Amino acid sequence: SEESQAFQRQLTALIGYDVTDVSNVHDDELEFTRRGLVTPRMAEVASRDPKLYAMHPWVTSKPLPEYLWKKIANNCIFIVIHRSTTSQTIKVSPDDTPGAILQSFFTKMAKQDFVLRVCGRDEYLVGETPIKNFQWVRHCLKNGEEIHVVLDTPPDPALDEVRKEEWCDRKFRVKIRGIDIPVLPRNTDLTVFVEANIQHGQQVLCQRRTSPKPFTEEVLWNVWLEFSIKIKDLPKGALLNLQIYCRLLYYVNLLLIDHRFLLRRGEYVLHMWQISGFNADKLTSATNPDKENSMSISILLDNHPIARAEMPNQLRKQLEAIIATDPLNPLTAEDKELLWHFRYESLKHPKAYPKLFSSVKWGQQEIVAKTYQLLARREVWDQSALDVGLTMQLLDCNFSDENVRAIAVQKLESLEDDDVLHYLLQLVQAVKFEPYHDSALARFLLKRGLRNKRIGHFLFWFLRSEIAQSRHYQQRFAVILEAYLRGCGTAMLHDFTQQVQVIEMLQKVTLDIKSLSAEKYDVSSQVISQLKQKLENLQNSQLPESFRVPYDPGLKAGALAIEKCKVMASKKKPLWLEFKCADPTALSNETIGIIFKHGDDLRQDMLILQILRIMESIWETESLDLCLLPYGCISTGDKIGMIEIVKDATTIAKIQQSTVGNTGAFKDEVLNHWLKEKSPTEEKFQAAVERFVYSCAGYCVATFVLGIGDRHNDNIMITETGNLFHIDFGHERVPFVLTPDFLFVMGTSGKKTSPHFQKFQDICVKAYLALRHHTNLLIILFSMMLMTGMPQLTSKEDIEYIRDALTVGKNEEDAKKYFLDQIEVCRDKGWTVQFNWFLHLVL
Ligand SMILES: CC(=O)Nc1nc2ccc(-c3cccnc3)cc2s1
Repeated sequence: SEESQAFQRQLTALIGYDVTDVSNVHDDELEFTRRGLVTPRMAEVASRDPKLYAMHPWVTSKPLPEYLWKKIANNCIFIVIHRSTTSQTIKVSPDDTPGAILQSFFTKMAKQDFVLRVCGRDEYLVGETPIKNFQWVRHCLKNGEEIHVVLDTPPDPALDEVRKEEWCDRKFRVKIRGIDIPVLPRNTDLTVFVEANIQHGQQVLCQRRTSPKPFTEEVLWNVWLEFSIKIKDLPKGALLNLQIYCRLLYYVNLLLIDHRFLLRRGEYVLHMWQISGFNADKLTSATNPDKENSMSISILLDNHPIARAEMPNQLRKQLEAIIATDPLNPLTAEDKELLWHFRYESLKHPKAYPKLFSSVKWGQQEIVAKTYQLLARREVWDQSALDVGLTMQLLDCNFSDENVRAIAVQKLESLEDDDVLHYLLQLVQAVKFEPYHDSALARFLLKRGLRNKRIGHFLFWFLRSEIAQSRHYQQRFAVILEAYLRGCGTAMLHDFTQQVQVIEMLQKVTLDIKSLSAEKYDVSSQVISQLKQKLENLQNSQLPESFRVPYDPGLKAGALAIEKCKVMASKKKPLWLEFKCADPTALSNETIGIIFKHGDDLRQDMLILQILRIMESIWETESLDLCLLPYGCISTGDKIGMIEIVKDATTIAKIQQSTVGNTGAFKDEVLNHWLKEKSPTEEKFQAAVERFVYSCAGYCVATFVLGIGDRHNDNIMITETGNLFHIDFGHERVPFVLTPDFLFVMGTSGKKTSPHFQKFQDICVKAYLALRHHTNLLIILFSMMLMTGMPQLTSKEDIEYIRDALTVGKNEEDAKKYFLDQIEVCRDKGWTVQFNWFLHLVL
């Protein structure tokens, strides 16, 4: 039984999709995968320290930066400790441990075991880490902030308790019987044929078509298409890709070799995906669950089992020329056969791996074997330092082989929870490229999620995000998610439960409000009024008393501050919500401010924000800080999600509107005035000016490399302390935004120089040449971003932007100049591109 199912109904409302359902399946791959993950799960559930799991200490092993050592002028750090409005300050060494620090306290007070939680967060300072390595601590230092801690007792591991569990040499050929659609598109008489590709990691190996026929709602061919590929030549994870043209309207896929290593036999009636108008949605083994409206195709398979010399000088240089080449530079036939003939020489350079493994004729049995023999002698790979860029490329859509991919996942095992979180989003998106539902990478995510509540928490939302918004992959992900929830342990099952209730109630309210204000620039009296009452109505006897904040799980949100909630003034009508801090030990009475928005796809934003963090940590490796401000954002459902409200901030546009705010007259001098009146001292002003030169610069480089640099004033923001930040990534040109008003804060005006500009240029160019040290990583991330998170993208030119941006294949000198010019374009255009948004109101 009875409470195996109530549970299962619980798991289904948390997941947001029913995995036990089998209405959309033509084999048993998902259920097998549900069976398959019990053990990896139970393994990690069995092997985890109950205590440390309950306290999820957030820790890093990275060096403390130069800029944060400069924040410690005494080899000594302050830490206020409280019990019940009684508290003392302790002078502590950066290398002191929480345990050790508890020795130095027990003396001071009194003349059994407790723990150091952070005042106002479900965060802890525990475990054998020197405090200098707890993330909360580094964050306090960076922002000029006092470390406040309360002395309470551990959380009880019982609360995590997991519920106990209860469970031939023939050429290949394929019979096209035909297609069926209840209702035809456009309606005139065009032309229709079927295309049947045998694919492997986007390599097309062989291809046959049918004779075309007129597009009638039922078309019949009854033809064998004989490929030349031999059955024995077919490689695991090969896809029979079936497509319809009249041109490309529909596609569906079928794994020729199933999760048991059996050739696929029998009749099939696949409901096909319809195009819109390259992209990860094109790869899915899933069929369209919409049986009533979708085009469908009918087929038959009936075809069983299966599971040196010294290299000369001037070719070495061609080989090396190739290996050095970036991830997006294409390989020639010539290239590919070079790599292959010298596969053993290539095997020594881990950088060569992606290129080498795409010089493999995967449609030849013998070659694969030699390739598997090649993988056997994996000494140099196993031993190399972990390179994420390189690891990630082997997980992209170019690699379908399970053992190539698995060595990449081998290298990720050595990542610490700190780095998993950096790449988690991108690793979840890369499940989309796995031929099978059960994969080394899917198990890795599972395993790293269960090991650590912070990874588990984000794993839940990231996966739920995709389940709710993609039919192409909701089945797969729903299976991985189910597997997570069965090991995460009852505390969390209750946490997630609270969270789902909240963000479903609030989405109702978000959408009901959009209804009332048609568009009409003004947000009405009646409008805000109805907001309040709905919120009053929800708080009254339904909403959870409290809940974790999805984009920062340390924070527990209390009641809604109904007075402060409102509707924002966009064409979309996002909610502005503020909640009380549910933690009574909180250092403040400062509300938690969340924004709910429907209208842009928030997955794009998540992805962009996450590259931003990556770019921040890349800057940590050269002791740089550009004070980026990647606010929280969790994509929750269909074109909808939540956003972190940054406190004490306004729009550039609005600082322009204050003094002028005309129809578009922009003034050079206002930004600097705004800061002064929002700086009490004149010291804190120059700090704002400082913060701004870094934040401006950071956002100039980042935004440019990503090609999201021509933005409007309104979608750029500044905090009252100089911290600048772009928002709204969902949504004559300019490379980036360095307007005359930014420039005026840098003591400069329409072609001259000055100290703070000399600084700005110094940082940009450094920031720039740095990111280029990580070219391959960024290229891989961006290219993955597009394929898994955008519309349809040109599998050359949309993607090929960034490599021209990072000015690939260039000496440092050139590239610095290249950037400097870009600044000079924004100096030439001044306000002109800014100006131009409006003017087109009628264009
Ligand atoms: C005080 C205040 O209004 N702060 C704000 N912070 C943010 C951060 C992000 C976004 C945002 C909104 C939509 C899409 N993307 C980001 C809006 C605000 S308002």
